[PDB]
Amino acid sequence: SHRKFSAPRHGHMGFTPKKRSRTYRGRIKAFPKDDKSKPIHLTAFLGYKAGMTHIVRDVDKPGSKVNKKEVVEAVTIVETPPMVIAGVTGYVDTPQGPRA
Amino acid sequence: VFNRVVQIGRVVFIASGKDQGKLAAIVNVIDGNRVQIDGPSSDVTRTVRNLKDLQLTKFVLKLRVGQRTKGVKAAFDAAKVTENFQKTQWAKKIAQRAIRAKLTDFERYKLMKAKQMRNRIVRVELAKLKKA
Amino acid sequence: PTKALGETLNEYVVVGRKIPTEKEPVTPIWKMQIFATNHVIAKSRFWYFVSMLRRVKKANGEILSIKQVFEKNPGTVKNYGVWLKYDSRTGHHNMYREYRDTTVAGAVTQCYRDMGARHRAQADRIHILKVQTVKAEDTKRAGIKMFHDAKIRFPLPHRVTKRKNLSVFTTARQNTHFA
Amino acid sequence: GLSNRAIIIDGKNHLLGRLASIVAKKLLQGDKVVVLRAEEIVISGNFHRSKLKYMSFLRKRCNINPARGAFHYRAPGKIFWRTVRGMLPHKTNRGNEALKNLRAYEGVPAKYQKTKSLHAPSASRFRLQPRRKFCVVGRLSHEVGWQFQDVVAKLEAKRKVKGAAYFEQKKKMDKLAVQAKKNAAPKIAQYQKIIEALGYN
Amino acid sequence: IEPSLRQLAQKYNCDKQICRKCYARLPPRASNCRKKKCGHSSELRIKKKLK
Amino acid sequence: MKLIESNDTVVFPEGVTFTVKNRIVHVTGPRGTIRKDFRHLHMEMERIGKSTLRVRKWFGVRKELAAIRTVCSHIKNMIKGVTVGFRYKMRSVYAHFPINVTLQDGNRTVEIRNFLGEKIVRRVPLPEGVIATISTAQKDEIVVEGNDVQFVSQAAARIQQSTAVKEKDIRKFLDGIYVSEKTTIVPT
RNA sequence: GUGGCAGCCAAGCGUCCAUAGCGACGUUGCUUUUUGAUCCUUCGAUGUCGGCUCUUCCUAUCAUUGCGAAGCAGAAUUCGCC
RNA sequence: GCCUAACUUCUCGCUCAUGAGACCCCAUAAAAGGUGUUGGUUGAUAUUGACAGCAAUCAACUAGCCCUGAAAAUGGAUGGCGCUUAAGCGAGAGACCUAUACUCC
Repeated sequence: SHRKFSAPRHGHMGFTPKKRSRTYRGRIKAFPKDDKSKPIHLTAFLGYKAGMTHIVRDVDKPGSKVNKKEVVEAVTIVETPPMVIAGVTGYVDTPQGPRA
Repeated sequence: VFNRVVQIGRVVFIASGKDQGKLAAIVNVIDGNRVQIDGPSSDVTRTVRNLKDLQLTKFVLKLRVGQRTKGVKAAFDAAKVTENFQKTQWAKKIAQRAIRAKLTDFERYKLMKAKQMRNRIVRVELAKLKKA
Repeated sequence: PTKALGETLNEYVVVGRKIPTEKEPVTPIWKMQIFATNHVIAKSRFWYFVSMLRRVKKANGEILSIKQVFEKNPGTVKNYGVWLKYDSRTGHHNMYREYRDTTVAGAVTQCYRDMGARHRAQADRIHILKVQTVKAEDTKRAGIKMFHDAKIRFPLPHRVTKRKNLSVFTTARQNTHFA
Repeated sequence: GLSNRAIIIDGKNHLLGRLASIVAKKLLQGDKVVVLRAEEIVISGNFHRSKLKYMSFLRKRCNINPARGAFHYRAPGKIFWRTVRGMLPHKTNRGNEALKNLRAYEGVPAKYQKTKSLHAPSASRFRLQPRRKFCVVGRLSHEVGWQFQDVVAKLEAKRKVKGAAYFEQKKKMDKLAVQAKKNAAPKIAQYQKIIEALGYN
Repeated sequence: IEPSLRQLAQKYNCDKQICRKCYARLPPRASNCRKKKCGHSSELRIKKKLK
Repeated sequence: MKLIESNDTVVFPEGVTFTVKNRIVHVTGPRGTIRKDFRHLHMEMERIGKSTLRVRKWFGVRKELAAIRTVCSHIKNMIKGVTVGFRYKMRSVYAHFPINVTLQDGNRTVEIRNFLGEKIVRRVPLPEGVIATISTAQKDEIVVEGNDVQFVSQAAARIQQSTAVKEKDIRKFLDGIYVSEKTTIVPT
């Protein structure tokens, strides 16, 4: 028998299983597509979530009700001391995926 | 793209079935699958055969529609189709296989010895050529 | 039901007659040309048709003779026209068909196979009214007429050859074109 | 009738089901079978038929827990592997041991890059009527989710280039061998006589 | 708009036939619908002309 | 019924050559060469003579026999394309809004603006071997030119179908760019 | 059977015009979300209405995406398709 | 054909279906349609040159396969895989496999 009144399901089934992360560090599951023309640069970094605060800024959004007005916004500080490059690794394509 | 055709007078080679390995001449075409052939001088009786068992040769006789066995025999002998066919690698391979199938044990031993001696000598010559 | 079993149906000439009685001391003699697998089927079919045509059945009749007919010259190619009547799933129809063969029995066998192929008609639903040899100029079917050419020629385009007595796997390259 | 070595079969221009049944019989009879270039295997009928059949296959998943449901492999090698699995008693020990002897690949791995491959003429796609469409398992896999069509294409191109170079070298060596036989003629005439008499040449 | 251009546009937008089973826009001189969903219906009606 | 043999021939005018082989044709004339692949049909195509190309089918069924004249027509269009080319003239029809047509990207993209007053810009890329031209003399006329009829007509149809009316009956909202004429480049 | 849903012919409606949209007199089907008919399983017991809560599924599609047809000049509306 | 002991055995046709079809009971399908293709029936015209455009053709029927008619709820069933000059549909041929049945011990 159909449910009398419709309602969307609770939660997003694409974020399951709601299990503890396998690792404490975040795993990069995909890197930005590489463009050979641009200068050599790194694609990621590591930092620590220090805390939150709020700032006041002037908004430049033509057509907005806060154009040329000051707004208060919450921000997060991520401390990012310089990293040290300790090694080089490369990946070769194979019929079953890239391989170190 | 196609050179040899199923035409009256075309000499065919029976590839499978009753008279396997013989030559006949197409004297008539019954439908897209069946041809009336008659190899009087190659020990093949005037019969109707499915084209699936036949293979076209390069020889075409100057026959007439439904030429009788006497005329087919005359044309076959005049053209010497058997002799010309015996000169082709098609017939040479058949003859070689016929000899091979009837080798005795002693003949096989003799062939083994001769073949390996020839291969050794040819390999010596090939090494000479390769060095140069 | 009656079936056209057997490669190349045989041809029989069956002669029979109603058994004479006191009121009919002499009775007419009937003859039929039958195409069947063997002479037992030939006799049964003869009685079938004769009982359909005249008021006589196998019980009151007798078979004077039954003789197989062999092609006079199986070394010549002929065009055969077949007039037949058959039953479809809906109604009754008359057909005229044409074949090319060296034997009339072969032509009738071709007719039975063709009727089965093109109309899903079984031998129990087919009556062969007539079979004759037609002249080349008197044929009226394109498939047959297309072979009435003295300069007929054609290749064998896409030949798939089956290996007979040797392993399933090979390194040989298969060729379907033979010029 | 066992083969001493594994049977290496080039899957190109082969009909999926026919080759699968042949290979299944061989596996059951105890041989080890390797299938190369599984992305070149062919399925008769237009591409839409095969694509919709695979879509309906993808629709079969356990409602309770898809992680138990049917596992729909997209790689051509695994598609052929499952086709062969379908023609084995794979739920029994006999079928499982038979299936464990099959290896199906896309492309030609380096291990088999220098070996001759076999064909089954009774499973070739040239037994179909010329006016009949057919689909390529590589294209089907790419359209249903396989992600390595380009990589395999590049690797196959490199392999073909190297093979072409090797074949040119082999033709040169073959011509040298013919010349060597011609040069040796006077010495081998005594053995050539027997060889031709016994009909081997 | 010029009458010639009128004709040019109506040749593509109005001078066509409509299948009475699937509403397919069909050529003017057609005997059957080309769509398999209607089984190539042979009964058609002209695209409703400006009345 | 499988008709034993059915063929049709194409005769090439002077100054044109074909050099067919393996069901691939390489017609060539004053305006360049066109290559066409006909390997999706199993017919034998050969040169019979010096300027005649025969396309033949052995034991073909109705559907296969239907393609002989199709292939012959394609080769004839190849000849026409290499000799006199193809030019499709299209006219802009509008009730109120002039349909502004321009060329960008090295004259490789047709941009349509103000169609029915919409602010969107419609972009149609042109296939290789096809050029476009906005007629300066005849107003509201585009011309698509090239050797290959397939690509020329495909580009013309892309442009024509780009300007389609939505949610308004087309029985009198007749605006758009319509192919008015299909002719040749060289005056025939 | 009853309930629900979908077709076939066209007498008519639709200013004129059988088929835009409908379609009588007739007739062919499909479904098991109605109610009946039966009594096959369960009477050493399958907890028997509704609501609340929560999943998933089907479409015979109300809305939304892409479209075709109008008795489609547009808010609007109707018919049909994926 | 493989599951599965026994042929990818032999002959002739028909069928392409954007999930075709596939074997008594048996595990549903109709009225009505198709200018898909294959055969037939009847009536016409055509070389005193038939239809189309500035050498066969036309019309009406008929019945084989295919197609539309053909919508249901967990994911799912020619038994499954698969099969397309078939491993489908119809007519046939050789051989072969297999009962606690038949013959013999």
